[PDB]
Amino acid sequence: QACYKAAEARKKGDKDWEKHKIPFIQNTRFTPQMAKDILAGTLTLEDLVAQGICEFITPEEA
Amino acid sequence: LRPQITYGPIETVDNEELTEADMLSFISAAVNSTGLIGYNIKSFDDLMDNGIPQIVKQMFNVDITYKDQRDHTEIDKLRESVQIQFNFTDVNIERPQHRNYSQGNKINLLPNKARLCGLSYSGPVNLAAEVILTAHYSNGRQEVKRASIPPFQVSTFPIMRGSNRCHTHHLSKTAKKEIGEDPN
Amino acid sequence: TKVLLTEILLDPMYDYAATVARIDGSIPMHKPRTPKEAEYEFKTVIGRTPAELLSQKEFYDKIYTSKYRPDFTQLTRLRDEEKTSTLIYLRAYELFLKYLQNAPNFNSELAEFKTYENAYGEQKALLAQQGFYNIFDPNTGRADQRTRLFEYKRLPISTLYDERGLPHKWTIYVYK
Amino acid sequence: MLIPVVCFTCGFPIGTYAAIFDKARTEYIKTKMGGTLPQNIPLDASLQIELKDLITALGIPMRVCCRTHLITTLDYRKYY
Amino acid sequence: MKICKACSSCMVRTYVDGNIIFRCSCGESVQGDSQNLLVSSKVYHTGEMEDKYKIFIKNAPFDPTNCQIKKDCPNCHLDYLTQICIGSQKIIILVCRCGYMSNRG
Ligand SMILES: [Zn+2]
Ligand SMILES: [Zn+2]
Ligand SMILES: [Zn+2]
Repeated sequence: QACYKAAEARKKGDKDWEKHKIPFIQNTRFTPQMAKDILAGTLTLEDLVAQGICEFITPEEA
Repeated sequence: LRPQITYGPIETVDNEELTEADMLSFISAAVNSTGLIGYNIKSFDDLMDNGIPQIVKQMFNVDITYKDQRDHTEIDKLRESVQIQFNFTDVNIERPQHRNYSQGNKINLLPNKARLCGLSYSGPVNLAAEVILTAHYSNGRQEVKRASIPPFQVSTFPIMRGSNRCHTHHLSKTAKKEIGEDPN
Repeated sequence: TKVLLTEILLDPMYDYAATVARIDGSIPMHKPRTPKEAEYEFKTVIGRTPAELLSQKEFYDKIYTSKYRPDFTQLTRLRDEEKTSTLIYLRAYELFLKYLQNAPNFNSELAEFKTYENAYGEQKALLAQQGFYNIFDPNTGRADQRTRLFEYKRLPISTLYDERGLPHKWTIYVYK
Repeated sequence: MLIPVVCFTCGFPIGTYAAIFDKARTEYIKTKMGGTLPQNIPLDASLQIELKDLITALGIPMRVCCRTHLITTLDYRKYY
Repeated sequence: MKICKACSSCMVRTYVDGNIIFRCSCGESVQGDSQNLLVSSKVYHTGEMEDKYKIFIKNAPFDPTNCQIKKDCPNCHLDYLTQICIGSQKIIILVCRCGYMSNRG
């Protein structure tokens, strides 16, 4: 969406069309606190799957 | 259906402190979910509770016909074939048993006794059935005889150690240790 | 008599009951050396004479039952740790005997004692720890992530070609 | 099945301090363990458990072999 | 083939005095006019023709396992494209989720 808004601003003759872009961000939701909860036993793989943090992958889905 | 859940924005997740030693915990979690060989026990338990009963009650319906090869001997000339038809209705598998001395009452059999005595860690298989015999006559009529059988033990099925039908499944780790089993 | 004795002396249940009988002194701490000692140990552990065992049809009803009946309701977590080990041992034997006898209301007690013994095994796992260390990065305060791995970087094209476009051939060694 | 009576390499009498070094070690770990299940201690990635001064307080010298065999030997009582 | 108008069967093709005659097993016979003058054919390099990769090339911008390139899409002005390399001549095609496709397709 930010790419379209930046392009839209450029076609409008604006000089600062580049300031409408945002950086790309990709990350996993696994946190250092989740690692500590695993070692305390209060976080299992079942509720890591239930919270949408990890999922099971089969060689054909891979 | 469309997915309705939403997660917090990925731009606010704080993972800059994550070390590759912290990720090992994830592996730990995985190994704690499946155990190490948990699939073997689960598969054998599925075969015990659901597999063999389904196979016996569904895929082993017998319906055969045979020539009547008798002699004159009254109406036997007028009957040509007999139709044997039966199926099994009840199926179950129990825990391994052994008979103490002779004419005993089938006490339990622990795995260590089976290992030492060269025995078979096999639990009894009990079946029940209903049978229908049809006799076909030359003129065109037929006669049907139906019987129902009380449950009886056909044989013994091998039991995987540590599974549901194992005696070392109702025992604690100390009790497992003290009956000669590897507690770990 | 001989076949019954040979069958039962190889039963793990027999050695477990004999251990429980030895713990509280009901039978001598050594193995039988004479026929009389073996017959006495069998009578005490199995609870029936070998000749009388054939006579009937029960077997598990009278197997030894430990003398001291501690209170296993302190196994509800509530000179305690050695007492805890003693209670775990005695409760395990008592539940083993209950399972053999198909005593009513056993599965719930079995799961309860399974939870108790899982806690006890957690304590033993604490006892079985050699220690562990992590080499920390002084700049950070956690496990070292510094590595000598390869790190890609687009070099200038002048590192391969000259201002006339020809490739470099590093073949003259200069010694000072 | 136990910490050896003597060092496997040089033969210094490690065993005479083994039992003590057992108990003390556990106590020391109980101080540093921290909100983590026992069986997860070798996975914590934040632990700094060092037994150097504990072994030194026993009088055991600074020999690599002796401290190696004292620290690393498995105990059969703790796995059975 | 030729399909019999009576029994919808596959007729057999024969050649008589310079004409194609389709004769069925039910006795019905017809003669093809123009569309039946194709005795045989073959097409080469079937594993790299444009007709093979139509679905893949259409789906390429949406497959997350495809290589991306930092190059502006000239249509929607998105700053990245999906690059694919098909064939033994290594033909490079840049595609976008908006429908843009280098090589004009
Ligand atoms: Zn040494
Ligand atoms: Zn036709
Ligand atoms: Zn586009």
